[PDB]
Amino acid sequence: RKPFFSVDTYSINYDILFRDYFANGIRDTARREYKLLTHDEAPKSGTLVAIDAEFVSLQSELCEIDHIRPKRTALARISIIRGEEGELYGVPFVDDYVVNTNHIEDYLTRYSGILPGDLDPEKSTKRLVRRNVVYRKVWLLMQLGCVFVGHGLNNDFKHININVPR
Amino acid sequence: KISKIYQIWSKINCTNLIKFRDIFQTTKFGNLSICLVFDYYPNSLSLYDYHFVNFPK
Repeated sequence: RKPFFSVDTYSINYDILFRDYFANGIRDTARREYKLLTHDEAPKSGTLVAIDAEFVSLQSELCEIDHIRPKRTALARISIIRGEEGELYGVPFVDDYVVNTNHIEDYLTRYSGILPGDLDPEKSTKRLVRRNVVYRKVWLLMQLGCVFVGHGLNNDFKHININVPR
Repeated sequence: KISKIYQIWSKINCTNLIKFRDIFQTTKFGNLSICLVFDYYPNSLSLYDYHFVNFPK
């Protein structure tokens, strides 16, 4: 007979949004970069950011339609940019490639155009892992009222396994 | 056309024509392959096997 409680009732850390944390440390392809958040550009409710992930498939299947399991993907690349009008309008804060442990079947360069950039000494990126860092980032941006613009995001969120609301 | 072949040989009925059982294009050898099955008969030979290729003649 005890009730459930949420973390929206709680007080959550947010500073991982306002800094980087990556064990690649090469940080090359220093473009108009994944520029770090500060609390002047702290996230809000109702606000908008844009987002685009590139995927790779990692599964072998069978014929499955003829009158070893059916193929599914995993994430390869993520770029989340400030969609709000400002000095960092469209400037990324996430351009992170995947610290992927096991073997990856498809590079999907026709769908993703990876180098493959998922090398640890040959990063040329903030080769960063989801395990509690950027999944927490996207999860908190979901949590705070930062809507996610972009293209075809539905099955993208599915393959992420995030369930972004309406 | 796969169903059409299923018609053309599932109705093919004889004795020396060994009966078409079924076909399937798998991906199990690594590649794709349209594997068909028939009935195993023990000790399959030709007449040239039965005399000339294999002992005896």
